[PDB]
Amino acid sequence: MNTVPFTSAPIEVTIGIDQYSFNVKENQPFHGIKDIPIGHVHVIHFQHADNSSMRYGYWFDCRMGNFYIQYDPKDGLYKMMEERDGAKFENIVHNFKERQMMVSYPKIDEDDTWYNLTEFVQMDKIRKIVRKDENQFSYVDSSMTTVQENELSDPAHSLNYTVINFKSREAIRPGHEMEDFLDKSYYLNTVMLQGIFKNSSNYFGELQFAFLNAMFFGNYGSSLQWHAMIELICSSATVPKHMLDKLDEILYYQIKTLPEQYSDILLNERVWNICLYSSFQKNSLHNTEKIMENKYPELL
Amino acid sequence: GAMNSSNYAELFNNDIKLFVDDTNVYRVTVHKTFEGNVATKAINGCIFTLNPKTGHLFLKIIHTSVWAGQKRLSQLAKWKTAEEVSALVRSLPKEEQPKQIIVTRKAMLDPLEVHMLDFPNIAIRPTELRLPFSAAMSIDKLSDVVMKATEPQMVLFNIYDDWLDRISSYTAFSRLTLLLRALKTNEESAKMILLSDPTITIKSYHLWPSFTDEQWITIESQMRDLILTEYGRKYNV
Ligand SMILES: NC[C@@H]1CCCC[C@H]1CN1CCC[C@@H]1O
Repeated sequence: MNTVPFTSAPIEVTIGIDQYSFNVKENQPFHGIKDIPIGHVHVIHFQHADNSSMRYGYWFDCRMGNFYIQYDPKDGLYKMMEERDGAKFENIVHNFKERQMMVSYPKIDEDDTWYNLTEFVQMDKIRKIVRKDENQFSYVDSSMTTVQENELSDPAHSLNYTVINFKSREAIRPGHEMEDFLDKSYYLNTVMLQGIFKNSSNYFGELQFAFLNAMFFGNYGSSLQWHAMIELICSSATVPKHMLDKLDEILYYQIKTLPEQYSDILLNERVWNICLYSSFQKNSLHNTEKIMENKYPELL
Repeated sequence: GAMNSSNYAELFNNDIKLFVDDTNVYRVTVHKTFEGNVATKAINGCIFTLNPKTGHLFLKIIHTSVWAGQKRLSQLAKWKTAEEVSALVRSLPKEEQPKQIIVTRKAMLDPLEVHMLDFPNIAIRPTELRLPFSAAMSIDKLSDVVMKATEPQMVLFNIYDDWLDRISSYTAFSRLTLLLRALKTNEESAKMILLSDPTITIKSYHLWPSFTDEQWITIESQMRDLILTEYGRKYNV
């Protein structure tokens, strides 16, 4: 199990780790998070007590380095940093554990939630969407815009999701205008899966990463990206059986984990009703449809 | 954005635009079969594509053969319409291509947009106006070329005949809309009005009678009485 120590907690902040969160008061003696499960990506994120605007956080994988948090009072936020001195790090961690000033990643043993939300998410792909190659971890916040949002203004701070557009030459083969627009199987299977993503796992990892950025940071363009990648599958008549089955599991856990009261902004009425009731795959998402109907029957 | 009462004069400026109406593309008669069930028989239709400034009508005849072996014809008709408008634009020299195309039904926006991806600088617009171009098949010559066609065909008509020699496009469009509105509300009356006077003739390549200016004001007046009246007979007022 891995540890992300904090230097200190100078300002009152709500700290999140994956789908857990806890409050830390100004100058409360807090030195980080222990027992973090190896083998998955993680996100540690922040919302200051004084500015509910800007949630922000770091995507990281402990296998790729020793990482810590330190408040920067000039830039006014909690920054992830890498410690290259391996001895200085084990040393810092062991003392803080001994004085028991660390919270424990509170994973229940029955619970596969984080794994099922991050099944296909890799750091290597996260780092291609969030470009900042000098660091092994990736900063996201609420206000970062996507490459496609910047097409319709600082490029170094963009979320480089794969551009999907159903009314584009990429999506529409000359001579198959009606066919390709009403049945996006070409766009899904040939342009995106075979062409851009290479396999369904990379597609699903972007989808899952977009969902989590939407959920944890209220990042609007991530939410747009998640809904588009869902809608492209649901609007394709020809989808590998394995992709559909996994999709149903993927979306089931996303819906299960969404905060009950955030559903009105993160869930697009049109996409979900289309996917679950009108689209080619209206009959292929049994788990997702059952949870949507028993939890958010308003949106339908 | 959308075209409506308020930006109506834009139709008559010098930017080339076309109206597209698809309401007569897919046309059927409904009949009973021997077993007493109901079936449709398609008949020829047409795409109504109109330059409102010049009066140019690029009447594409949709022959019933385009439907053979097709499913979901009402939806196919909208994509077929878009296929043909796109082909028309492509066949046109650059300086003659529209800058805007205004569809009279919102269902045409996505089909036409997709067929015109190759022309990103042509705006595809809807309208809030309830224009009466569906009554184009109540104009005898137009209905006649459509029904007689045995193959796909594009026919040209100036829907304003020679009117622009004497009036502006705004006035010409207003006349046309009033006549079509009349024809749509009561085709029999509308036609009775137009043709009451045997001495007024229709020219070979014209659609409407050769009224003098004074005779147009009477006609226009009588079409207005018609449209008010049929509103009364309909709403009891
Ligand atoms: N309705 C007759 C029109 C003028 C004379 C004969 C052909 C059309 C010409 N239109 C306008 C330019 C593009 C298109 O060819």
